[PDB]
Amino acid sequence: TESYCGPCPKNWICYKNNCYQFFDESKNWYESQASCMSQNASLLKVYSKEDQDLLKLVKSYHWMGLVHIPTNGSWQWEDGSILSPNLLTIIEMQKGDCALYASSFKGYIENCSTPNTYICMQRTVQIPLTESYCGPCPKNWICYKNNCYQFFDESKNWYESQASCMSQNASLLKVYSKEDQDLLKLVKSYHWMGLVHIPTNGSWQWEDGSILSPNLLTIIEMQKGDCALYASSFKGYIENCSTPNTYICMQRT
Amino acid sequence: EPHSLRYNLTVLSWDGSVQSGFLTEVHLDGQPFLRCDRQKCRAKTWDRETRDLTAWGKDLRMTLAHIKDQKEGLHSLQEIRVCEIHEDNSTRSSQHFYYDGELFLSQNLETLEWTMPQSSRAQTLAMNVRNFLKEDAMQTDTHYRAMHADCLFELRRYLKSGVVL
Ligand SMILES: *[C@@H]1O[C@H](CO)[C@@H](O[C@@H]2O[C@H](CO)[C@@H](O)[C@H](O)[C@H]2NC(C)=O)[C@H](O)[C@H]1NC(C)=O
Ligand SMILES: *[C@@H]1O[C@H](CO)[C@@H](O[C@@H]2O[C@H](CO)[C@@H](O)[C@H](O)[C@H]2NC(C)=O)[C@H](O)[C@H]1NC(C)=O
Ligand SMILES: *[C@@H]1O[C@H](CO)[C@@H](O)[C@H](O)[C@H]1NC(C)=O
Ligand SMILES: *[C@@H]1O[C@H](CO)[C@@H](O)[C@H](O)[C@H]1NC(C)=O
Ligand SMILES: *[C@@H]1O[C@H](CO)[C@@H](O)[C@H](O)[C@H]1NC(C)=O
Ligand SMILES: *[C@@H]1O[C@H](CO)[C@@H](O)[C@H](O)[C@H]1NC(C)=O
Repeated sequence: TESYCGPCPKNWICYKNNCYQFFDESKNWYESQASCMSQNASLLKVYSKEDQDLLKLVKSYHWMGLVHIPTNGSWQWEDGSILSPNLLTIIEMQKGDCALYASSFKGYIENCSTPNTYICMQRTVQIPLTESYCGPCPKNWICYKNNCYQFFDESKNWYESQASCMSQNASLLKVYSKEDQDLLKLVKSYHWMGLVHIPTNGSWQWEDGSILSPNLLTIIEMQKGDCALYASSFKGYIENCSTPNTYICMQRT
Repeated sequence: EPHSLRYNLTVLSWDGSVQSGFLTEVHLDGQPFLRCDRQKCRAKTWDRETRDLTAWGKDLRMTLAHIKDQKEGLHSLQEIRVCEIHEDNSTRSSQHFYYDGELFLSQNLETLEWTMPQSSRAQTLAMNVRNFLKEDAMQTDTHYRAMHADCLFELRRYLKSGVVL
């Protein structure tokens, strides 16, 4: 394909004609909606599992654009749009008229005045053409700061996951920069990446030869083996290469 | 007749090396209900329960990896999650951790308070796990209120869909 992901604000995640940004400052719902509005956008609208499957991989709980009407007793989006079925599971956590998004397309009912982190989302068409385009990526891949990512839920061993990424002219995840790949902070669970142990030298190196830079990953022993799973807060859990796990591909440099 | 729902996720490690598989034992109103592993759930189609329990099992594997024990050989971390619905519409719920079969850490999910054990040997296990859950896993109260809500949501789903008949 080699498509430029369409008009988005600078350093936003662009996926399938939709821009996204995750705000780690915890604000209440009203403050959070204002914050998205002040950036010419609004809170997360969830309209399709297919076009927004990036949201399957998100860690933790975040304010969403969904609101409850006392009179109706129905749930609607900030702009008045109806909540379609076959999208969200609304769960009764707290008494309140707002909802937190969480992965597996869940929505927890929360008190609107409780501080939480939040997700802004704006469509590519509603951002003007004089703005940031994310660098060349394949059609249906997540573009963030010109690097391209896709998350594969069909679980395979390390070697098969390499071949899988190879078949799409890509390689397994390579962490090279906490700044440029800070998106990886919000990934949930663990996933195969391209980091391999050389047993003789006792060293760690990437698929393409590159040696692991210092102060980039924390490596923990879990299962004895010569391969590493990525997990959140830049961790690298040592796992047996033959153990089937999920994986992350990325377009190479 | 309080209706109850109880999950029992178990992970194992040999000589520090945490095994890839894990077994889940679910009890519904006291009676056995589901016996899962990573691959599938069997009733003693369950695709939602497989997806949910596997994600939990992965997280518990990482937890055990942060419990660096001197004792060699077999070690087991088990996390229990239980909730109830009484006749008067009030709820009970809790999260419990067993290491080698011995209870070392509990949380009342109604109040989000932790119960620490008596011996300082057991307190060492507890503060290891709590350090992991707070710093590495990065779990706020929200996580635990969601955990509470998830257990009650499933119990009400299993009652409403007619799985006690
Ligand atoms: C109660 O629910 C109705 C729908 O049953 C809501 O109607 C929506 O109104 C907004 C106004 O901006 C429109 O954008 C939507 O198109 C309407 N919904 C539908 C499905 O057409 C109504 O907003 C709710 N009541 C109040 C007082 O807000
Ligand atoms: C969690 O489930 C495991 C099995 O899935 C239980 O382990 C069994 O415990 C009994 C004794 O209570 C033994 O007779 C069995 O041989 C054990 N089986 C295995 C595979 O270890 C365990 O009791 C459950 N944990 C809790 C806290 O109830
Ligand atoms: C802001 O949002 C509006 C639609 O709500 C859109 O027309 C406009 O192009 C956006 N950007 C700017 C810079 O106004
Ligand atoms: C949310 O909390 C506030 C106090 O912090 C309370 O006044 C309000 O009624 C709560 N909302 C509910 C119960 O819907
Ligand atoms: C360590 O050994 C491996 C395997 O022979 C070799 O490829 C590598 O260049 C060696 N030296 C390093 C990583 O400094
Ligand atoms: C009992 O509680 C549930 C959920 O907390 C609620 O749906 C139901 O309306 C309550 N029953 C009565 C009689 O109020």
